[PDB]
Amino acid sequence: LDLIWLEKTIPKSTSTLHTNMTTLTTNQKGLIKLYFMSFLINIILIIILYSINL
Amino acid sequence: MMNGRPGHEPLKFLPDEARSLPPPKLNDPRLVYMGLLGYCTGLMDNMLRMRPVMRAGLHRQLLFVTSFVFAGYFYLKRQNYLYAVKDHDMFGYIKLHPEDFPEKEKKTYAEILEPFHPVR
Amino acid sequence: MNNYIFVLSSLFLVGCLGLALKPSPIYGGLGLIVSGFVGCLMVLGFGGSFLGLMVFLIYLGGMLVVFGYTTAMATEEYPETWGSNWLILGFLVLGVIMEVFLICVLNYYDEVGVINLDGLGDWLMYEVDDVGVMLEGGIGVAAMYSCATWMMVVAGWSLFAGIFIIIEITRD
Amino acid sequence: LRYGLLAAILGDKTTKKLHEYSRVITVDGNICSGKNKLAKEIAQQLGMKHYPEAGIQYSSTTTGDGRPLDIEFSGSCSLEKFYDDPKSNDGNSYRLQSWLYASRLLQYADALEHLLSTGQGVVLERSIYSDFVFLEAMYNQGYIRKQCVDHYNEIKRLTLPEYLPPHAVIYIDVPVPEVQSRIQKKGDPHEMKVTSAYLQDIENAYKKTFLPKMSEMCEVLVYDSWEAEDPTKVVEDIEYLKYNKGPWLKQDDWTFHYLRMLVQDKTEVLNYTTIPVYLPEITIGAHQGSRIYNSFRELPGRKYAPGYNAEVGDKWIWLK
Amino acid sequence: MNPITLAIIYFTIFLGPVITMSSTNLMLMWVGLEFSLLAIIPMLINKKNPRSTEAATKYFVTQATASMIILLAIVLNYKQLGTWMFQQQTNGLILNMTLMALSMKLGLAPFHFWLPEVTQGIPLHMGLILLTWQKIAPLSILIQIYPLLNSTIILMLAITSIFMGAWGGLNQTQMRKIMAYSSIAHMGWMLAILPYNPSLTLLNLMIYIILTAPMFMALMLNNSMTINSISLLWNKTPAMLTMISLMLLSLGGLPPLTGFLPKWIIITELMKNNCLIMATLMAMMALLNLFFYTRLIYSTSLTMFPTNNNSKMMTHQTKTKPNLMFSTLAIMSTMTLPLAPQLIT
Amino acid sequence: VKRFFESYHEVPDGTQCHRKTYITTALGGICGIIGSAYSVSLNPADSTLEAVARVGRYTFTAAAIGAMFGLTTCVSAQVREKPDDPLNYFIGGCAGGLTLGARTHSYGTAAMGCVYMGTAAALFKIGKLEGWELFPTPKV
Amino acid sequence: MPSTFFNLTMAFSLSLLGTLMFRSHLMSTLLCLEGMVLSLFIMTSVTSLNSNSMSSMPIPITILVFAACEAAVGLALLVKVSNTYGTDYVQNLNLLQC
Amino acid sequence: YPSKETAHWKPPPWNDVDILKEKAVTNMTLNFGPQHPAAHGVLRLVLELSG
Amino acid sequence: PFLDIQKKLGISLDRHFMFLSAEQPYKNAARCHAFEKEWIECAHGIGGTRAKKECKIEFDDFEECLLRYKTMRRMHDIKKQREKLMKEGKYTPPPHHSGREEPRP
Ligand SMILES: CCCCCCCCCCCCCCCCCC(=O)OC[C@H](COP(=O)(O)OCCN)OC(=O)CCCCCCCCCCCCCCCCC
Ligand SMILES: Nc1nc2c(ncn2[C@H]2C[C@H](O)[C@@H](COP(=O)(O)OP(=O)(O)OP(=O)(O)O)O2)c(=O)[nH]1
Ligand SMILES: [Mg+2]
Repeated sequence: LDLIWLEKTIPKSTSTLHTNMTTLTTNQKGLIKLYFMSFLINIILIIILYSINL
Repeated sequence: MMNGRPGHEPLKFLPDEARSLPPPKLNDPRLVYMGLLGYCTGLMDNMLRMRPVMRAGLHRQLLFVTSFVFAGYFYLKRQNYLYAVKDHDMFGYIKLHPEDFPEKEKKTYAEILEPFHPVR
Repeated sequence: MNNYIFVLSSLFLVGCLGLALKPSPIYGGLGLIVSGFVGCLMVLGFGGSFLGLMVFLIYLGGMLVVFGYTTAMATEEYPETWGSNWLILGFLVLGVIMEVFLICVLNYYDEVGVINLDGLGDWLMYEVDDVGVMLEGGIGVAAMYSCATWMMVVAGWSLFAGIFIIIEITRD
Repeated sequence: LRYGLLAAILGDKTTKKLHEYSRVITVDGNICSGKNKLAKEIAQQLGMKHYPEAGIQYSSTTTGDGRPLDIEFSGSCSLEKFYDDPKSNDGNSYRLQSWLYASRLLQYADALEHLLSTGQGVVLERSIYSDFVFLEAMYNQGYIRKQCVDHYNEIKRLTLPEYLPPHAVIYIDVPVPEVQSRIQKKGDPHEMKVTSAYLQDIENAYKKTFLPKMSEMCEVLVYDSWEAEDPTKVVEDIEYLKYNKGPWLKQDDWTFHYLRMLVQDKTEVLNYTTIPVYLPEITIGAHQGSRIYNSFRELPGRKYAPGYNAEVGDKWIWLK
Repeated sequence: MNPITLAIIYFTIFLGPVITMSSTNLMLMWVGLEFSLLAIIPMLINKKNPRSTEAATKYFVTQATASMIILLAIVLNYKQLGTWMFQQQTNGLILNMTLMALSMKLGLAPFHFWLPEVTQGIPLHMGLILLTWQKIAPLSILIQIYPLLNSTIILMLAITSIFMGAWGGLNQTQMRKIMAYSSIAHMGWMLAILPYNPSLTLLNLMIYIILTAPMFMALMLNNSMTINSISLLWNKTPAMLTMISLMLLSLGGLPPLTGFLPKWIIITELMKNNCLIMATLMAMMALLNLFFYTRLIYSTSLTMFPTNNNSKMMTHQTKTKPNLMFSTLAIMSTMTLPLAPQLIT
Repeated sequence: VKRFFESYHEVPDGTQCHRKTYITTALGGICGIIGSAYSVSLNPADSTLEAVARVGRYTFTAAAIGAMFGLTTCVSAQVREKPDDPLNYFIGGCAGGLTLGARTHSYGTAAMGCVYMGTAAALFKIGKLEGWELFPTPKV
Repeated sequence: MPSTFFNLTMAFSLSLLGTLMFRSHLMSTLLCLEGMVLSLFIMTSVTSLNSNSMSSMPIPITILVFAACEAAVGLALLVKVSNTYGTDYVQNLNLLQC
Repeated sequence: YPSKETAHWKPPPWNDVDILKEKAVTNMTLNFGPQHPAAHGVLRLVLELSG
Repeated sequence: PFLDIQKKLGISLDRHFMFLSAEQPYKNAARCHAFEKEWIECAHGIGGTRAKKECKIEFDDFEECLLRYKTMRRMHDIKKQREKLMKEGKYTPPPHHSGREEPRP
């Protein structure tokens, strides 16, 4: 329980999830071409959200 | 949110109506804590510049404490006026619209039947 | 003559499509020069010639500078134009086709919205003073010297500051 | 720091205060070759400020009371121990080399500050442009390792191009057997315990890298010993030198002002010498670092800022 | 950098946001934003190395594109209503593109991809002036039109801002990137409270500014751009580690530090407006922000990292670097929690 | 599509299982297209074929998660004869998490997705029963 | 006028699409920015001419001045980029990621 | 937190200056003459020009 | 404005050309000068919230004065109904709508 499974369940799994999430969110290439294409996707999504909210 | 109220002059620290408020007593825990913050600022400054902690810069510590007390006093007067005018507008709207704030009749603990939840 | 402004606006949209499609910046500057010429024509159509003539002259000097910079440093051995690449020409003709389709949809489905075939040429000049002196567009720009002195000083300070900005950047 | 942008506006123009003898002249030679007396006589008879070779205790002599402190405060490196056993496992050789480079950098900053503040020229002995020679001598003799060489090159890259090169570099060409004879005649037994291979590596480092890279950017004055050991003809050459190259020509008042700010704030001077590259030759650790630091603050005259230590006679502490 | 250019550039940097805040004209707000950008470009390129060149180029194209989207919104509003202000009945599309452009000007996620890149490669004082001064005028414009903006778009922008700010600050080691992601999370909080109470947005902006200013000053003390570089501060300047710890804990927002006060009052007003889910998610991502803050504190203050030999010579030398405003801002950003009714309005 | 996700809730749970599965699959597919577009834009593939393959993989994975979640929620509601019970949504969220773990080929992600998506779906059901506002208009 | 304004809105929309979709040339990006500027100028001028707002006629000249200052600063940054890397290719400016 | 897609990263420089490969200077070569009024007909002056 | 230096010092750096019905050069009124004037005097002193509900009549007049959406739709139907009648031939244009009129000054 204590040295294996409660540690595997709550704290180490939370740390693993947040480490994987920060790796995926900051695995960036540093290319502003990709950054501006992402900005275009953001603009398109905001237009879509406004159009469906009306 | 109070910036659109009627009779709102733009950009003055203390309007004339604020002079109708009782001023701070000048020996109260807020201004005493402001002076203590100024003294701690002076001690922090001395320790960071590697001077003696209180044996150096007595004039600097005095200026820090006095400026902190001064700014705290005037800011405290401003917030006292702001809270006073907030309560004044609140009570004015409450008096102006009594049909939205009815004096509800609360019954006593002989007409109200609270449910009983036994612990056993 | 009624759809003259519509033809000009379609040509301006085509020039902006080529500019967005991005050929070599020689051809990009050429497309934006003809877009500035078309925009000058539209301003002259809608009213006072001062604004259109001024933006034409300003972009003539501006893209003089842009062409000089492009032939200096924004060049490669084999410049890329609209038709040298199959993909770029494909999106060019696709954009033209999609523009035609979009104006057809706004003509048919939406009826009198932003585009109307029968109402074209009827709502270009809304109201004009039939008898009157000092109605041209240059009078307001002159009144910037008199009515909007804040606008005059912020434009002048922008140019002065920008001179200092460029000197500091290209100081090297 | 009294000098600043306000002082520059009110007028402290370096080009206004310069003259014909406001030069940085560095004398360089082998380990024992006529270098100390030559620079001293040049400075004496041309009216420049003489700066001897920045040793281990240079920072200790230029800061505080100026007495040489204990070695654990002043670097924990010994030239005598390097001469006795250069390949020791404590890493004394590269520790001494890096400490001497830091001392030379502080001396260069001090000399540049003196030149840009007073206008009087400086005559340095073996400045920072001639310390990679000792680097490469240690490396080719196997005394240090490639990680030490790369770390020194990194610090040299971070600290070198922010300063100006010397106006004149004077070189003394003395052969290796003559260096042997002069070292034997000096009488220091640690200095006798050196190798002709090490001195030949020093001379090779001179002739292959130091002389041309300053030849392309300043005035080079390779002189023999007999042209030397007579510090008057070299002075006539310095007088009739023409400086028509190097980056000193393109400098103006504001570039001098920013360089003066950089060389007067010593923390930015020695900022990049304390990079956190964890090389075991230089790194110390928490316990030893804290013990040495606490002993240094308990040292007399070093507990507070200079001017605030009541034990050394500072007065009006409560009013400043 | 001669004093004439210094005075002109610094006066234009000051004048930009002042014009933007003082102008009742949306166009004059736009031209104030133009002054701010065009004036801060040379201060970014001032080091003249490739990293600052990339940073200045990325900053220029990002703020230029955002400025043109602002100008589109202003011109469309002028076409629709005939005035130069989003008064009450401007189009929601115009308001949303205004929000998009001002958010990408501010640097909040998912428009935040440039901000760590821009603040990296520039000097620390330029990062300070960027992250403090450039974020007042866009927030002023957003404050001017608070009842008209879209609560759902603002709230989703706030959530993604705090999420990617917390994750980025968790990942990076560099000080400037860490403060960039901290800034992204703090703008997430300010936008989260913006549609409901702009006074709380101003309070959070002031608290964040007085929190991030002396942290940047402490970074300027030794030009420490690395976790290790700020870790050997115990040998460099030991009399500052307590203030570093207290300011980083206040940045994390624990009681009784006064940096808990903005998050506390923000979630109080948010729950007054019944968005408890939104407040809870924001608070847990603030806990992640505090996690990377606590890792920084562990690195620099509570443990003593190994030091090198030349730090002895650095301790031999003396410095007059920390100015008069460092201790004042540090104390007012550390121990001002009992003055909470005075700090709020 | 606002009418589409409103017509998700026009019928109580345990009724129109095919309809609820189809709308939930469509919503998961939309979210997968968004995520795939973000992934392709930020981290570009080596080729357009690899990019469209990644878009297809992401869209199919998210559509599978949504389909399994909606299907298992509706089946659990039908079997247990009570629609307004968040345990059905917890079972559906666990099924979606196991679908995610099966697509990613890792039991750790399977269990993680089970717990997190079950909690999220249970909170969603509680909020839709008791009128929680996710993006409330400012009222005070 | 509404068809003209819709065409101008579409011209700005495609110019913004080109601005947001980089190609190999930073000068091509700057030219897309200038197309956005021209689109906005033409909108403001035709709106002022339609509404007869001579009080708002200084607005197009002001956007011309400020956007030309933007163009000047962009050309200065582009000459810095070309001096550093030989060309203005936007894929060269990617070393700030780490 | 190094991974497969970010293990190729290097730490940033301490002074924010990156060493790049020295690009070859493309000074243009002009064949001034021989068919030129200023070359006096028979001079092939090849010119290495910067600008 | 976020800050009110212009209101405090009494200056009008940019407050005098905020709308069409403001000051114009040489007393040449903009389009819908009276309709915007009716909207501004309605909405003053009641706040932004009460302006959207109680000044809807003046704003609706001002909006389609400036945009003419109802004018175009009304005018399009007349041209559409007339053009439909020309196919069936049960309508003819008058001489004064066909270019053959008696002009007047
Ligand atoms: C029976 C009851 C059941 C119900 C209750 C369950 C919850 C109980 C309470 C939760 C306890 C969580 C404990 C979290 C901390 C422990 C993990 C940890 O210490 O991770 C350390 C690790 C960093 O270690 P590092 O220093 O890099 O390397 C090791 C040696 N150098 O760290 C990492 O790698 C990353 C750490 C990330 C931060 C963790 C703490 C913040 C978590 C925020 C959660 C947000 C939840 C909402 C998320 C969005 C919606 C899904
Ligand atoms: N290992 C090492 N030793 C150095 C370095 N710089 C100087 N030394 C040593 C060499 C000598 O033993 C000692 C003194 O050097 P000098 O060249 O000044 O010799 P000295 O003053 O005895 O004679 P001289 O100046 O030649 O007339 O310092 C260095 O960077 N590394
Ligand atoms: Mg000597």
